[PDB]
Amino acid sequence: HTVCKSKGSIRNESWHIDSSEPLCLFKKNFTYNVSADWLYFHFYQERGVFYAYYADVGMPTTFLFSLYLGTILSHYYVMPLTCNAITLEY
Amino acid sequence: KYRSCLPDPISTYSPNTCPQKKVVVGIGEHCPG
Ligand SMILES: *[C@@H]1O[C@H](CO)[C@@H](O[C@@H]2O[C@H](CO)[C@@H](O)[C@H](O)[C@H]2NC(C)=O)[C@H](O)[C@H]1NC(C)=O
Ligand SMILES: *[C@@H]1O[C@H](CO)[C@@H](O)[C@H](O)[C@H]1NC(C)=O
Repeated sequence: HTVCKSKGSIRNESWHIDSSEPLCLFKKNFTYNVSADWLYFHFYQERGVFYAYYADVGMPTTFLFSLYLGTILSHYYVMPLTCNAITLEY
Repeated sequence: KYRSCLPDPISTYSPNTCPQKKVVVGIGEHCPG
């Protein structure tokens, strides 16, 4: 579970526990409009290639990125948020 | 979860019971296991 940057619990971090940096395949940062109402996302896979589309302004979405994994994705979670003052929809 | 796949999963008498199903590799994929 993830926490907020205003008033969190005692744990403050529950994503991973590994100390050493593991081998990765893709790690990037993107920017989005802060003064926005809704954020639209389109994730899918085809022939072992994972495609992702993102949009912050407007209803239609635009291409964001695409990578190669070689396997078949099975499950997905939401990582519930734990905060002290907060409304939150997904 | 816990478990017959006996005696072998390749030459099993009842393939509908063992969870290790027989599948083929598609396009742009690897051997599942
Ligand atoms: C993507 O941005 C995040 C911050 O939004 C970066 O994380 C920070 O990285 C710096 C430098 O490594 C650290 O000093 C901070 O402590 C990090 N903050 C957090 C919250 O982890 C991240 O490094 C960026 N990634 C890339 C590839 O640029
Ligand atoms: C963010 O959205 C607001 C209204 O939703 C708009 O006025 C502003 O120009 C947008 N900023 C960017 C950088 O898109």
